[PDB]
Amino acid sequence: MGPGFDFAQAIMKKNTVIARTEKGEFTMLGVYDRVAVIPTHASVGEIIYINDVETRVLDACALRDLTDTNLEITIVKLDRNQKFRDIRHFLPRCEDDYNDAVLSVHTSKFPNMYIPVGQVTNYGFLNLGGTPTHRILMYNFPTRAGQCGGVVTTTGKVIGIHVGGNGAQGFAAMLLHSYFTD
Ligand SMILES: c1cn2cnnc2cn1
Repeated sequence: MGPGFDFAQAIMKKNTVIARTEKGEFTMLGVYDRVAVIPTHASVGEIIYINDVETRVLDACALRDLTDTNLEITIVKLDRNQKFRDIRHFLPRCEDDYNDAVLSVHTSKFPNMYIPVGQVTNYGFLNLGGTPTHRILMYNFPTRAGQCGGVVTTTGKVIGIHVGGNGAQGFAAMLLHSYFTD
């Protein structure tokens, strides 16, 4: 509808796949080469479905900060025959607050879904499903089940992936450039 939705659509149309695990269907962001991210609660194993194709997982790493606290981001390397557009230059370098973000989701249940979530707070600590979690972004939108893995963008930046909500607020795990150095 406007330039925020423009940037979000550009990311969805080239840098997402539908990931299925035994814990459900997730929006999955591809970052570069065969490397993607998904919420750690997706419980990625040795095999995953990518757009309904059986795919070997070459590596999966559940990130934690240097205090050994959950970040809720798993970095997955897929045995896929095709690379993702490199979007690492759209990742923030530092923890920050943002204005006027969009949450985008693409699953079988919620295809081509875009949500203007508004102002994003560097919330920090969250007890997420009973798990102490750091680097949490918060937005004041009543998100629901089906949206986990959804991409949080501003114009020109890919800032997080949706990992939970409390019925009134939604929560994303930050993406930082430093997670994807090679
Ligand atoms: C339950 C589950 N959720 C996932 N994302 N937001 C929510 C809210 N309530």
